[PDB]
Amino acid sequence: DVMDVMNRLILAMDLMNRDDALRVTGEVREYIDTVKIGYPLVLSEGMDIIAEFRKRFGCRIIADFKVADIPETNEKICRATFKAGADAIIVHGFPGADSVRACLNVAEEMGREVFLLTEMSHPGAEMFIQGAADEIARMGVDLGVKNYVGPSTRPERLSRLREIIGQDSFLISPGVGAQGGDPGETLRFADAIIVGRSIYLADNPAAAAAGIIESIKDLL
Amino acid sequence: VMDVMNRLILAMDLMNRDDALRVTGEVREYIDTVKIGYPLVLSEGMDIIAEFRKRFGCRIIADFKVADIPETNEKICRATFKAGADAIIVHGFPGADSVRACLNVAEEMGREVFLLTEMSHPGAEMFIQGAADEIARMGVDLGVKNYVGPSTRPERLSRLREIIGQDSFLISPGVGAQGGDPGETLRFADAIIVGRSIYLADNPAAAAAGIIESIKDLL
Ligand SMILES: O=c1cnn([C@@H]2O[C@H](COP(=O)(O)O)[C@@H](O)[C@H]2O)c(=O)[nH]1
Ligand SMILES: O=c1cnn([C@@H]2O[C@H](COP(=O)(O)O)[C@@H](O)[C@H]2O)c(=O)[nH]1
Ligand SMILES: [Cl-]
Ligand SMILES: [Cl-]
Ligand SMILES: [Cl-]
Ligand SMILES: [Cl-]
Ligand SMILES: [Mg+2]
Ligand SMILES: [Mg+2]
Repeated sequence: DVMDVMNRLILAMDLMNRDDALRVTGEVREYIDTVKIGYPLVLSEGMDIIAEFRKRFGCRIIADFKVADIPETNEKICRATFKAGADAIIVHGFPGADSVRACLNVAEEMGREVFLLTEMSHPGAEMFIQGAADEIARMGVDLGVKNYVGPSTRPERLSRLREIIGQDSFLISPGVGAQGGDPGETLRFADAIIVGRSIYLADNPAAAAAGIIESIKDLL
Repeated sequence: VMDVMNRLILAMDLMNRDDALRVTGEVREYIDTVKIGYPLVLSEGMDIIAEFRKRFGCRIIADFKVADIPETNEKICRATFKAGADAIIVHGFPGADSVRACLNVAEEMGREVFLLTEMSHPGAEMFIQGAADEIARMGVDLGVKNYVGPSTRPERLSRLREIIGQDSFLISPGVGAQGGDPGETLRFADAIIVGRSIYLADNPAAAAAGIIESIKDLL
């Protein structure tokens, strides 16, 4: 009852040039059927980039927009994003339950999915987010959230998040490669890993993706 | 310090280009600063920012609630300033490195970062509020000079002003629709942000005029 992510690998396509983003995504298409598109690409090339990716590749689209506004604005952001063809959207939990519920309501109405970001993968996440993360996760469970994002860079924290959300929830995890998270270790807890720079900055992105997949072969 | 006409910033969150341009045009004599967010940008494209500057000459604050890792924050700020935004709103909750990433790009491109410390909606009480004073102190430590705090809790807005000092610039949303009072908010904030009370009004011009009339002794 979850999205079927090919090879447990999601491409974080954060190149800001349309031609480059299209080239690299095309090059790794045989390995990946799920692409995470964020604001670096969307603010550079427009929401029609989601359309273009759909048309060009057979890929699901997760809009990594880290939605973090008041409920009224969150609703509008989700509506615009799903209208453009995103399958799912990533939403911050730290602004509270009403802000998350606004996103869930739009997703329910529009037949799409919310991913709740609990803890983040970068060093600064330790300052405020980490201390709230278990409660944000528990809040997500109470709100009926089924999809979550947690940090590969902190295996102990990722393990705890998996415990809180349960085995049935879907968990994806960034911070793999460039930020130091290990693909295999991360897949102990996450359903899929998110990988950006390790793939898209490689001299041969296809070889990079193939290499990650070979390293996790027995987990597929 | 940014000089906001009438201490009033229009939150232009209409999602149609024609309506957004028409309504902004109707209130142009009252404002010179417009806050543009994702509702309009995701619906009409980042080119709308240059169009606002071409039509109105207004300052543009990009309310993008920037809340990613430092590397991604850098890219978001670069794309946003390339589109002609004068300033960007950044969440403090993701920590100091994420804020510093934004400050670096703003310095490079001659723009400003506004640090959002406490939000105006009820859910802000769950996690943000208890971190807000510390987020503000982090802003001070980082050399942030521009801040955003909640009209809906004037005691919290006053505390934010206390932390950042009189020299810092403070703008405040939640006025009107969310219940904040224009005059009370301006006791502590340099400028108020107003969206729906203006842009959903039967007569936006009269709405803006009315707000300004209510604070005329503060201008
Ligand atoms: O806690 C998080 C949440 N999201 N991302 C996003 O995941 C991707 C990671 O890419 P990378 O492999 O190049 O580090 C980027 O798009 C980044 O904004 C994180 O890195 N950490
Ligand atoms: O703590 C915050 C931060 N930002 N905003 C933004 O300020 C505007 C408020 O508009 P309104 O007057 O229509 O409520 C909207 O764009 C909203 O996303 C808030 O309302 N509260
Ligand atoms: Cl709201
Ligand atoms: Cl930090
Ligand atoms: Cl980073
Ligand atoms: Cl709430
Ligand atoms: Mg310079
Ligand atoms: Mg008055």
